[PDB]
Amino acid sequence: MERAEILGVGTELLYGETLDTNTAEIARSLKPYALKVERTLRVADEVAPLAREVEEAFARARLVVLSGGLGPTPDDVTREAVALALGEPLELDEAVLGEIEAFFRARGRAMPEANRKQAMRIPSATWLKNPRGTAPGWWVRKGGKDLVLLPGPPPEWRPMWQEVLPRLGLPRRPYAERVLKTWGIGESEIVERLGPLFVREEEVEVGTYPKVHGVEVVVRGREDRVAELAERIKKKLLKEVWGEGEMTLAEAVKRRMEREGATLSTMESLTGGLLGAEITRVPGASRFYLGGVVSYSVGAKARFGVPQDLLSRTVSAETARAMAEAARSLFGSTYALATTGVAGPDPLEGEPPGTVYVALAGPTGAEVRRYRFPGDRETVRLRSVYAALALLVT
Amino acid sequence: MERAEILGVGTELLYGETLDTNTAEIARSLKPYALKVERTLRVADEVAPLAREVEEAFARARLVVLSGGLGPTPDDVTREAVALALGEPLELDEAVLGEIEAFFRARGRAMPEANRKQAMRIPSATWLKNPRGTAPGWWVRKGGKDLVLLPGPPPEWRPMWQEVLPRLGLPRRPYAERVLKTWGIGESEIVEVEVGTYPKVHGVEVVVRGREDRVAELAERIKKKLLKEVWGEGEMTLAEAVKRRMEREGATLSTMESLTGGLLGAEITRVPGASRFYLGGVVSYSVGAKARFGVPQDLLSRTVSAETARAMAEAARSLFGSTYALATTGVAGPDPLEGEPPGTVYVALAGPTGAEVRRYRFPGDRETVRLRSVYAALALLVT
Ligand SMILES: Nc1ncnc2c1ncn2[C@@H]1O[C@H](COP(=O)(O)O)[C@@H](O)[C@H]1O
Ligand code: NA
Repeated sequence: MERAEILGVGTELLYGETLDTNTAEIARSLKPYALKVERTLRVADEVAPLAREVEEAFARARLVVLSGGLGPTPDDVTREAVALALGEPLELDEAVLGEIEAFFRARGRAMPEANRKQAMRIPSATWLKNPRGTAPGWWVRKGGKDLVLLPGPPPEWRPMWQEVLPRLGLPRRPYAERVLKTWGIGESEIVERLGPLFVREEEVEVGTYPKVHGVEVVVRGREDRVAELAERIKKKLLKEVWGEGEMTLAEAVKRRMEREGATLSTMESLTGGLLGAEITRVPGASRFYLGGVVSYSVGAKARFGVPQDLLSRTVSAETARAMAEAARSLFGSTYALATTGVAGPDPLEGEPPGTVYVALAGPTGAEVRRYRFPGDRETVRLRSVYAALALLVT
Repeated sequence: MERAEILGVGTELLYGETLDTNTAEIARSLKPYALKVERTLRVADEVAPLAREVEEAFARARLVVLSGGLGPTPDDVTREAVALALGEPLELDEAVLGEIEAFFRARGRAMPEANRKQAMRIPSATWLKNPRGTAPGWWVRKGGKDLVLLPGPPPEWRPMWQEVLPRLGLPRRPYAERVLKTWGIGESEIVEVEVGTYPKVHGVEVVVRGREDRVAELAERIKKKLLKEVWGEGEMTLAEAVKRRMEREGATLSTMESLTGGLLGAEITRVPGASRFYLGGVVSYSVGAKARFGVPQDLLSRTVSAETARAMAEAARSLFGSTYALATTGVAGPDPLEGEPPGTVYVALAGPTGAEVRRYRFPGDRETVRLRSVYAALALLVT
């Protein structure tokens, strides 16, 4: 399987002064094609290094897609670099220059001399029309290979790319991907439960991505092999998979509440409101979520019903259950979730950072789960939120 | 000027399933040093290609920094690829294994076989300790060059990187950045070494950057020109400004929130030491909850109003007995409410001398309006 190389041009992309979403979007557009994307580059606006990267990319690939640096400034050097990389000279296309002149004239302005540059193409390039911008793109076919220059701005390049992509004659491959979202199982256990199902092959592959909301397992590749291998994987992880594709834990909790005709409330310590924030992120939350309290001080804990006998061990399963039952009674909700524990950086009640209890109380009783989360303060906070949400969708 | 090469490892990065901020962040951290950054890479999780890219980056660079693929799975292959690229074998280090085992034991777990691979290193490598996981990093000093392997999650590598970066012995250059954080004034009106303005949910930042001498002089004159609009600098956040006021006065704080849903309480408590002043809050997300915690009946049908914001602030302050109390109410989106558009927001502060309310009309989607609402509330106390 041959390579596609993707290069976003622009010094600002290197430093994140412009966020490079171009190279990823292009990469995702290549999914239906039997090409391998091994890497993406972001390259500075400098002719020699850029020329070097293009030549190398071209030498190893069936397709090279470049984005950006097609402006009129001295910092816009992509055309020169491609020219240098492929050993062809730039040529003024008088006709294109007229269209560039027209662009400015339509806006009541003479064409700046700088913009003359934008009507240069090498002999191997045909033009790609940009009715949205001054810079027309290129399509270079050479050596049985394709190279495509696109302007930076997405609204300029997206229609251009959509048009030319099916014209390149890239080989197709029926492609699928499956995303499984788990909770409460770490990477190593997934490894063990999967064993040989954790495939890494040219036709299909299985990857894991640990998030604050749990480990995502993605199977991707040939449609046939993805379908059956992802179903096997789902079987092995059945009780820990709470969602697929776009599903979020918040949205999952919402579906359950709506299915049941049930309501929810919360009582939070260490997460400080972040669980309510996350529940209320999804439009339509007011249909089930009655509200909540943040019991950050000892006095607030007492005020909202934590028993006095537990105020010296608020970081406990006992307190967590009491908090959840208290919220349920206080809000009159069908369900209630509680969070208590040690965010970091310091210990609390002699317990170390990451020590977290989450609880759910409902019509048939209450239940508690204990966690020792690694990570800094903000990480521990976030995991606690998802841990609490996970009690409802297990 | 020698090169710095920077690779983020992760197939999910190529596709932007997770957006690569690591390589950019590391690049910015390198500005005070006399190294050239010509390109950055994202590489798929595959040993052969990854080893090729590492071999090539190391050949051409004074410094190579890799971020990602130090988990225990068959899709974590950065250690193997670096070992391949540098021609060295992976060797299990008994001591680090003992630490990994202890890490799991404290969590009440037996150490899984798979994690053993994480205590593996090449002879030329030194460990960079990871008090935040079981994957510690590497620092290879070899032929006068440096290669640093870092874990992927920023909460994890940042402290490792902050710590190792001065130890690398890179040549310095006098570069600096000063960030001035304003509230309640647009870019345009601000308009009226290099200076830039960056609109954020917490207000417009004015960044001055370039040669440290020039940066410091010019940014003091910019701070002069915007004296009354600047609420903080550098790392300062509104929540931390609020914390400094509460501490100075020995005062307390509480909140009652509707549209923000708990995000204001979240943001206040993000800052360590928040429990010295923050007593707690109510998320009054239903009419029943508003009533029960002290909002008058007469106001319950009209939530998008200055009167409601006032009453919530007062209700919270009475409920918790705090010196000050903040409230948020209004329309997050995507739907209008009470004939008011998304982004119509009232924030309130109740304190010893009474209450004040500010109305905003915020652009942005639901999450953006929530966030700006949080900062608008905090800003009542510190602007
Ligand atoms: N790799 C990229 N990803 C996302 N947006 C980009 C990229 N490169 C350029 N842009 C956008 O297009 C603009 C650059 O304009 P130009 O100088 O005409 O390429 C930037 O200001 C961004 O708005
Ligand atoms: Na109990």
